[PDB]
Amino acid sequence: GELSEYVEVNEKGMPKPQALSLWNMPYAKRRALTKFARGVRWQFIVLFIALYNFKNRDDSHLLRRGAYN
Amino acid sequence: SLAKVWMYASWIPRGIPKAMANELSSAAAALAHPEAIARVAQLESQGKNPYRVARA
Amino acid sequence: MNWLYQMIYYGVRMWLVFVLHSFSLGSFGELITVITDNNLIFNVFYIGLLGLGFI
Amino acid sequence: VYTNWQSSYTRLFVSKPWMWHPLAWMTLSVGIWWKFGKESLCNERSFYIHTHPKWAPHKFHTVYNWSRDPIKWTLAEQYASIIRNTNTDIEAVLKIKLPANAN
Amino acid sequence: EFWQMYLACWPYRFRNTVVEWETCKAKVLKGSVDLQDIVDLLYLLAWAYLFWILGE
Amino acid sequence: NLRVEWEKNMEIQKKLHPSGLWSEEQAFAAAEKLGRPKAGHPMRVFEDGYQQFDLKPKLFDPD
Amino acid sequence: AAPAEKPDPALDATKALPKALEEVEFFQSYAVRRKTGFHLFNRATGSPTIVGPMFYNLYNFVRIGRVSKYVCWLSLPLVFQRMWMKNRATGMEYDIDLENYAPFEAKKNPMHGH
Amino acid sequence: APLYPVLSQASLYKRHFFKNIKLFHVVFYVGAPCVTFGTAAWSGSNRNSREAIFMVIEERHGWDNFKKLSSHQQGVIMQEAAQESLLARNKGELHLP
Amino acid sequence: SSYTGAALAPKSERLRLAFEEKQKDHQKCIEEAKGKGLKKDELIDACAWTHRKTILALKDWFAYRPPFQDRRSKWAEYCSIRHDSGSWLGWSQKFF
Ligand SMILES: CCCCCCCCCCCCO[C@@H]1O[C@H](CO)[C@@H](O[C@H]2O[C@H](CO)[C@@H](O)[C@H](O)[C@H]2O)[C@H](O)[C@H]1O
Ligand SMILES: COCCOCCOCCOc1ccc(C(C)(C)CC(C)(C)C)cc1
Ligand SMILES: COCCOCCOCCOc1ccc(C(C)(C)CC(C)(C)C)cc1
Ligand SMILES: COCCOCCOCCOc1ccc(C(C)(C)CC(C)(C)C)cc1
Ligand SMILES: COCCOCCOCCOc1ccc(C(C)(C)CC(C)(C)C)cc1
Ligand SMILES: COCCOCCOCCOc1ccc(C(C)(C)CC(C)(C)C)cc1
Ligand SMILES: COCCOCCOCCOc1ccc(C(C)(C)CC(C)(C)C)cc1
Repeated sequence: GELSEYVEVNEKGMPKPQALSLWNMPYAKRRALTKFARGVRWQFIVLFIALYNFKNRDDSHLLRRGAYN
Repeated sequence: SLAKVWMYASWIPRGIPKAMANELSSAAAALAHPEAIARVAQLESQGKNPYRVARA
Repeated sequence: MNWLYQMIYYGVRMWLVFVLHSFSLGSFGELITVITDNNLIFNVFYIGLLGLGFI
Repeated sequence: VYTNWQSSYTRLFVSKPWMWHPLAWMTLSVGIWWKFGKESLCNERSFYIHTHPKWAPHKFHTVYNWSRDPIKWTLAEQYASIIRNTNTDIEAVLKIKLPANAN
Repeated sequence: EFWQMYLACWPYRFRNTVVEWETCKAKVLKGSVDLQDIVDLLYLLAWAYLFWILGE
Repeated sequence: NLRVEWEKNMEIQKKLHPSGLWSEEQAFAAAEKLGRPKAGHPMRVFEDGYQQFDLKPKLFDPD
Repeated sequence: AAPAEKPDPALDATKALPKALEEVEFFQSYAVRRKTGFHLFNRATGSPTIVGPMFYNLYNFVRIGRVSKYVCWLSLPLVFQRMWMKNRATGMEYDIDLENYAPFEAKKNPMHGH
Repeated sequence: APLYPVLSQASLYKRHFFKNIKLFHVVFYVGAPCVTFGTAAWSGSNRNSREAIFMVIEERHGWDNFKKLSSHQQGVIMQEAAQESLLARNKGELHLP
Repeated sequence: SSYTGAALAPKSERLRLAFEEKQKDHQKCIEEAKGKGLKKDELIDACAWTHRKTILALKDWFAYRPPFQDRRSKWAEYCSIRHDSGSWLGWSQKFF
């Protein structure tokens, strides 16, 4: 089994742990971790790559025109 | 012995035509009419060469 | 997507199989013909007319 | 007794996806050629790649004969036929002086 | 008829090649070689020389 | 053996091209002898649509 | 989910190998031959060959054909054509100038491209 | 009193000749001429020896001059070219790339 | 050595120089055909190749419009990205 975006539930309405249990920590810590998490992983990686390439973008075509003189 | 040496020396020469020879023999046994084969056996029993007889 | 991957993979596999096996077989045949053409004692139907072909 | 098998090919085609499959196959193959193989291989600007020994080995049963250049003279005959049908002046193109996108 | 006998005669010929070879060997070693044997061997050598030229 | 010996003896003294290789000097001399055109380089790599699928193309440069 | 289907014998594999062996047995049944006119050159050891004793079957099947047994031999003269032309070419005398100017399938000929 | 266009016995006898074919009756009967006179044996040998022959000719003699010669000398040079190609002295006598 | 970088001349200048080169290659064919003493109908069969090459270079030059200056193109230049300032939808404008 171990399907994607799938999770089983026990009698208490709680998710059963497939690999790792993280329901021992208090609600405050979980809310701190998950308040900023989303249902998206690779888009943030592509965005960080784009931001790195934007910080490191080339501006020679502006140098040729004289915008840095 | 010397006979074994001659065998292992003449194996490769002796066996080059054996395939075609066996092929022709078997194709004769198959395609040829059995009456002709029986006549060949008869003539060979009579001491004659049936190939020369056929040619004649 | 893995359906597409498997389709491409097995198409390429069949192509490679046919091409490479035909080429290898023909290459061995041509090498044998080179060995026998230079040695006409062997340039004979040494296995047989139908035996090799049937096999 | 009525059957589309013997009385209507259209309703038979509509009622059977396994009759739609070959048509979709055909359309997809032609679209693939149109998008990818058309301009890269079949266009006159992209037809000399058939002379390449790596990407088109023995498309002419041999290595391409460049001293002969069959492509050049075939297409030149055809362009000449176009020019004669259109009655265009050969030397009119040489009287042109294109400007430059200054600044 | 000749085609059928030509086919049917191939086994006889391939069988008697070895027989004639062994008898020739025995006659040459024993020395019991006669006039008809000499004539047959000369005919043999003539045809063999012709086929030697042909193979050349 | 006769053929290959003659061919080797001619390859050694440069009267014949080596096995599998087109030699320039012998070909030019044979062209001068037969009065034929010399072997040129008729290919055109910079023709439209020849090295488009080439990852490492060749650059045009008037020498 | 829990359909409880009984085993289907048609989905088993207990007939393919028997059927193939039946076909092979039908093939080998045509290898039966009479003692008269039998000859097979064995190896120098005296042991039989492989292809030798399985030529009668093949040619007994060739006997039963209708078109191939009269057509498939017409490609065989071509073998002797090659046998003869190869020997003609092994020692053919040629002009040195044309071989140096126009060598056949030689490498580094710019007129070819490389 | 059949209301349909009853087909004669002889017409069925003739159609049976056409629809009583088996697979092998097509496969082998059409494969024998095909395998013999096909891209493998005869047509292939002919049409692929021609390419090498005329390559050799146009490299050595020229196609126009070859066209100007007689059919006999044409055949002579063609046979010489066929021998040169079958030999493949430059490929180490091997018809491989 | 070598380097993967920007084109030397602009697209407009590149196409212009290509057309001029094909103009030269066509003029040479025409002058040679005139030296050989060919008529118009023979000159066509001679230099139709270079004529078509010149015409294709001219087509390339005419098809390419150099870009117009505006705020979006300048912002893309600052961002150093290939951007069309005539599209409200991007890749989907092809279908709308
Ligand atoms: C926890 C503290 C850690 C301390 C270490 C911090 C290190 C942070 C990384 C600094 C590295 C900056 O890396 C450097 O960035 C500059 C821009 O900033 C890039 O430069 C880029 O921007 C310039 C600015 O116009 C362009 O002209 C240029 O063409 C382009 O390459 C360099 O190619 C890269 O080498
Ligand atoms: C073209 O034909 C020329 C034939 O030449 C034959 C030469 O003569 C050879 C005769 O040699 C022999 C050998 C043996 C014998 C013996 C001793 C065995 C006697 C015999 C034949 C009466 C049994 C006789 C003659
Ligand atoms: C098994 O042995 C059978 C007989 O073998 C005898 C071999 O004799 C050697 C003959 O040598 C030659 C070689 C060539 C020739 C030529 C080329 C002169 C013959 C010719 C002109 C008829 C072709 C003649 C004799
Ligand atoms: C190791 O390989 C084992 C794989 O086994 C393959 C089994 O397939 C056998 C197929 O061969 C045939 C062909 C025809 C037939 C019959 C006789 C049933 C054909 C028919 C219907 C014309 C009578 C039966 C078996
Ligand atoms: C469609 O499936 C049929 C394919 O079957 C092909 C079988 O090919 C093998 C037949 O070849 C042989 C092998 C051995 C034999 C005989 C030599 C059985 C052995 C014998 C006669 C000495 C007992 C005959 C023919
Ligand atoms: C290799 O073969 C190529 C040519 O073969 C031609 C075979 O033609 C045979 C035609 O078969 C017949 C024979 C008779 C008939 C008729 C109608 C005359 C028979 C009849 C009168 C009994 C109904 C019809 C078809
Ligand atoms: C190892 O197997 C080798 C044998 O393969 C030979 C390939 O033969 C090609 C097709 O041969 C046929 C011909 C007819 C048939 C039958 C007789 C079953 C055809 C049918 C179903 C129409 C009666 C089956 C196969």
